[PDB]
Amino acid sequence: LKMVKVFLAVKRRIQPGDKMAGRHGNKGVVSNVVPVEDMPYMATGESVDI
Amino acid sequence: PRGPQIERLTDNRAKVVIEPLERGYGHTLGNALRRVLLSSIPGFAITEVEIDGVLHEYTTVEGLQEDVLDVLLNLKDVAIRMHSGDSATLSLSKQGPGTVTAADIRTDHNVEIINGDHVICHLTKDTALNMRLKIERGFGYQPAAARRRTIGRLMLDASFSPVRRVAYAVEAARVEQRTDLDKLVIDIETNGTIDAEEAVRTAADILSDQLSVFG
Repeated sequence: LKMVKVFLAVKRRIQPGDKMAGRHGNKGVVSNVVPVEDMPYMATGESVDI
Repeated sequence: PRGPQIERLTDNRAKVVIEPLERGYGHTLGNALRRVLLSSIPGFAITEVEIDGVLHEYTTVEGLQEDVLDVLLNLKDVAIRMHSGDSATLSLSKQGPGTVTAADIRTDHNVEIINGDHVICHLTKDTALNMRLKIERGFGYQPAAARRRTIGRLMLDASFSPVRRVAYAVEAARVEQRTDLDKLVIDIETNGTIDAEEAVRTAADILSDQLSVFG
């Protein structure tokens, strides 16, 4: 008799346990989310993300 | 010991000079200062915005160009500096064609907008725009789900960081009645929010209250 459709929209965050690969063929899973103060950094001040 | 000096190469990026320090103090002092400056420094950011003519963050607003939610994403890059306050409501109003800058908002007496020439959106039709936003303060970084009934209010992630990158490097000083002294400088690039010397003072106060667990 009646049919309704409800559209949802969810923003998927990034979390440990998510598969992420590159273009050169290096597939893998993520490990941890480290704060930016505990990351390696160059002589200029740029902090390495990955 | 001697009080630190400061050189102003750029109005957005300064550097402090600390001298003199004994052998074994400069590396750990610069590392602890970088860790405190990049761990938790209190600042201001944006909060949930109450928009007048937009229901939720996925509609099509008339007159505004090419986005809805990316306006909310680009609104996070503004700098908020407040004096003796932790909650303030601001609202902007613009009509007609032309771009919408950060300096076109109606601010308070204590609330000052730094680098207000940043672009927000673009208006291509003769329409009105009233976005009532709030400003909250805290420490660290809190997402949108961890902080939180009106359907007209949209949530937004609060990521405040008054400094972007902090670098430091030691060098050799020159004192006559010794053999070597550790002189060091600290590069501090702030996002127009707080001064570098006041950031060093607040970081030293935070570390001094953190080192009071033993004494």
